[PDB]
Amino acid sequence: QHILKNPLVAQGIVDKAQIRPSDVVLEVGPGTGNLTVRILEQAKNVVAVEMDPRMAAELTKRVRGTPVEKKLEIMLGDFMKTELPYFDICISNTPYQISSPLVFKLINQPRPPRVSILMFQREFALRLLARPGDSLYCRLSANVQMWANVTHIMKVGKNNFRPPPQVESSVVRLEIKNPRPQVDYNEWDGLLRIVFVRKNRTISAGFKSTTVMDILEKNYKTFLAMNNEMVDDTKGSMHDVVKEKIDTVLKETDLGDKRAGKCDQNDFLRLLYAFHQVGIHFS
Amino acid sequence: KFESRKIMVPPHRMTPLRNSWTKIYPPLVEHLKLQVRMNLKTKSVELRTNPKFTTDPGALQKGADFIKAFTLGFDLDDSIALLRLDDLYIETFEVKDVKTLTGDHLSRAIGRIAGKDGKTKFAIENATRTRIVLADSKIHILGGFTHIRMARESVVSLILGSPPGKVYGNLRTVASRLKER
Amino acid sequence: VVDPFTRKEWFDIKAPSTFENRNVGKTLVNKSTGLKSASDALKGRVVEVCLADLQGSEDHSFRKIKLRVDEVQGKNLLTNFHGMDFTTDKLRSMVRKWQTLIEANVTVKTSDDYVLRIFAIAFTRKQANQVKRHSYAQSSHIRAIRKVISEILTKEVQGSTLAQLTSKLIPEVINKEIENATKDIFPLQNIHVRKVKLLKQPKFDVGALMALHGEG
Amino acid sequence: NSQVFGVARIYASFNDTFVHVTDLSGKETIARVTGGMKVKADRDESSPYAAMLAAQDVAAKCKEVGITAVHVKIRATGGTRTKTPGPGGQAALRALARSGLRIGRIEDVTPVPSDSTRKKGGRRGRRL
RNA sequence: GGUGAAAUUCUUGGAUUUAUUGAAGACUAACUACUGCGAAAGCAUUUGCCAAGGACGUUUUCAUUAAUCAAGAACGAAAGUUAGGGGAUCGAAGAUGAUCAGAUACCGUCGUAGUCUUAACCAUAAACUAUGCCGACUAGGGAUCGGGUGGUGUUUUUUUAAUGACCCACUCGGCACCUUACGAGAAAUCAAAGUCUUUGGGUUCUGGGGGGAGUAUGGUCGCAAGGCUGAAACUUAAAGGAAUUGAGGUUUCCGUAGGUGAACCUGCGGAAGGAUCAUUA
Repeated sequence: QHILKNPLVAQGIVDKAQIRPSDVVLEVGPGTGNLTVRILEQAKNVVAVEMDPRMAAELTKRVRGTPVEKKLEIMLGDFMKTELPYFDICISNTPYQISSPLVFKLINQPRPPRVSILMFQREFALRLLARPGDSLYCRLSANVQMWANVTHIMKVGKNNFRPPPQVESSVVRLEIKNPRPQVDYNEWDGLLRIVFVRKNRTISAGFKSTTVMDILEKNYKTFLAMNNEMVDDTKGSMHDVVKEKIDTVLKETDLGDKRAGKCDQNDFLRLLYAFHQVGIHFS
Repeated sequence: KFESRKIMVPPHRMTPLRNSWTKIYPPLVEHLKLQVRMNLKTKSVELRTNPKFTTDPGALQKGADFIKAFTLGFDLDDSIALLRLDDLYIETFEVKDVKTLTGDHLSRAIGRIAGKDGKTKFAIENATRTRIVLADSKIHILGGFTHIRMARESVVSLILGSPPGKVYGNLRTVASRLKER
Repeated sequence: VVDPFTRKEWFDIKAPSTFENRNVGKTLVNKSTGLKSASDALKGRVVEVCLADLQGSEDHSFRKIKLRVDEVQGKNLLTNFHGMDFTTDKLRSMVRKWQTLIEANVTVKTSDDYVLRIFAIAFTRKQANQVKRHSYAQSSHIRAIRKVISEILTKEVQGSTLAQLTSKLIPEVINKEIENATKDIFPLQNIHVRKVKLLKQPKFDVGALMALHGEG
Repeated sequence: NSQVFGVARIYASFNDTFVHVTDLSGKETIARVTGGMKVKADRDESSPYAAMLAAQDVAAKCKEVGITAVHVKIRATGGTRTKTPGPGGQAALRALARSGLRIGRIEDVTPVPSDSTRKKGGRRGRRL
């Protein structure tokens, strides 16, 4: 439990949220309340979700007598299990343990929000803001570059919190792409998992393990199952034949010597299409 | 219905055994009534019972466990306490069966187990009511089942590399928790 | 609800004529009902028994004999030799510090088609006037001792069948032969043939079994 | 001299204790009761009390089936583990002695390796 | 099964256990020592083959051919990279169990790469004796490894003759050990860390407060990972260090690889800069 005690960076967080007076705000993790009241002042409706009933009671006690009392809604329960209402923008000051999944929760939401101001860890913010070719470009970086757009805003020091933690915090701004890309999500996630199981090997060496070949063989059996074609002869299992098929794919993508951490977006998209025309799928 | 138990003794335990021999064969025949032989040709001890003695096979088993505890290197009074009670058991394990330490690491681990003048080991002797004897690399713990379990937990946690201050605090905690129940 | 223990019967397992105590013990088999005979189920068992129970005297208490099972008739099932092993505590008593452990093994087919492997062990000692604590052996002595042990073992087992082999293994004259052969190379206390085992077998040969068995 | 012989395996692991009486061979087993089927707490199946109870029950079963003499062999879980029987096996042996059953040829048969494959823990040991 | 207490998991198509047999790959327990070998990393089943090496012994040869070493080169733990191989165990990543103030007693099952090998790379470790190499001198003792010398000393020959083993004495070359100060040091301590304010045997490499930082730029090598070289601006003067005596978690690290709650966790290998009691000799 940490409390943002700095009364100076909070105004910058407020003004960098880009709130017009006709927005709906999902203000997740209100904290003490140094940030929520200005959002009530400059937005027509704010819906905040709180896990502590005592702190929600304190927050709804703080708004008594204030003219923005009737524009605040308070939801209870865990964030990853409730159904969110309609909201235009998002502001997150959550504990860091829910950092990794919930950004994908901002991805999979129907009618996704326009802008979100997120307070994350320094390592997590550097991993999200990681260009290809650097030392921090990972699967999460490629996923957030696919389904969103990220921009760091300012640094947050250690001595700006009560108590001052060991790590440094960061403020990032995320926008969901409107419209979203028409690539299929779980195939992309499986492809990135396979190619980013090791950041520094080549793609051809990354397609030599037993489990990846077995799951691709199962996917090929499933594809031939709903496409209704009989499996031809093979020396052992048929995936060995698919091995040369995979080999043939690595003769036009030219990615058998390139590496996952040093490849940009277009090479991954071309490689995914390369499995797409040869009837190889990940999910 | 004579029953015989053959117990083999290491040669390096032979010389203390004789120095305690006159201490051990009279009690074995005055409160236990089992006939004893020391066969130096095969370097062993024969424990035999006959129905002319006390009708008690558990007496023979207790004598066998007593001399098995003695031949591992335990003290005489601890083996006598094993004879008098029915609860005392002997855990036996090694340093390498917990975590592989080789070379000077094994020597440092044994020195951590013993400590200065053995006193850290003696601390366990004051905190678990057990009896720990150290071989060259094997260790043996004698006592009650929960007592040897907690002594094993302490000595295993100390083997891995934990400082003696942490196990001192753990021994104080378990001495406070065990004396009240 | 079934209680198969009342269904099962007992059988008496016996030892060959080489050992003095040719009665081993008792086992239990199910009934020879339909589609499952009792004779075929008694062709793969291997019993084990200490040699002191087969010879009476306690000087062979550290050896144990594994016996096969060969032919059952008239509530009596007759066996054959399958192997000899040492008890583990005997090895833990024999192997002590400040001495050299010499081990040898030889695979030999006998006069009949009994392919066997033989394991022999030896240790070093001090000859009663030695102030030196350890008395190890140089590797040249160890290699020569291993060569002599191997040639002695293959000479002993190559020119004979298993019957006289085990009737020589009972009084352990091979240890005396090895000690006398290697007495001019190093002292070498405590020689034992620690393990023998069958590896390859000929056909059933009921005539040899009836020659070996058929007593009582 | 009408003595019927069998053998008895005492498998004393960390969290269980198996008693297993058979004939001279390992074929055609007679009785096998563990510490888990004599107590219901999920914690005292490794306790010597449950081992002694199981040994008493298997001794009654062995007495009623007919075998009146056992050659007992004791072992731990062996392999790359402790390779020495714990208190459960000793308690089971003492309870078999309490049964009055004939016992001979004390021998341990724990599987010792000749520096076999790696054990669990991964260079830091089991944080026990 | 498992753990402090659970759960996932397999199981009346028989789990676990017992008995016989087989296959696979990995590793060489006990013997194992303040023992041995190698330039270091490192090296442990048997036997055979090939080449190599130290020490000893020599009334053998040549007669300075030598020592240290910029350039340049060979080898170089583990991890890591590109292909081929089989892939048992263990097992980063991952999939899943419950998170119970207390996890003190932060785990479970399956398991990819890897672990093993062939052909190419890389060139780093607490790669440590934290002690360059060659040469000489200086103090007492007991063990021990290899060679050599002497013993009308011992034992096994089946005749007490060679040898082998043991004992005693000496000697050369090693691995170390115990005490002490002729001395040295700031001290812990040191037979060198001595032969030094009374200072010189030869030679190579390095250092000249701590962050910033082995970071930035440039060069070179490497498929990459990264290796070699290598700053400055700004900042501290109650600043950095070496040895000794007067709410939770708590072994400290190094090379390497991967992943994120709370700058942590885990896999391989290495170090102590960590506290040896009891028995025997």
